[PDB]
Amino acid sequence: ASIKDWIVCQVNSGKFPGVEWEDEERTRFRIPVTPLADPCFEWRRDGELGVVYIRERASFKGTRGRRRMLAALRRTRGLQEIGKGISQDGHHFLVFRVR
Repeated sequence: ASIKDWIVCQVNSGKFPGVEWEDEERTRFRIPVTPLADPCFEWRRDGELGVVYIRERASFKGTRGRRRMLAALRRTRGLQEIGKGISQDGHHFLVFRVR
């Protein structure tokens, strides 16, 4: 299926912390990208999604699973990287809008 439909489903499942909708109309979502060495790194948040992407679509080393997932997300026209930010807790994330 489409990678757009995939990530959207992961956001809608609510089983990945940080992988969440940002607005009430559910048109843009966040993707945790906190670096490994970052003190606030949290696997279930900044790593697990990347690995799930591999199972479904040696990628278990570091955050390579995520590194690949992002590439694919930044490639599909259905999505648009609109921004990023570090939350008050220190969690790094990206923001993608759905067209």
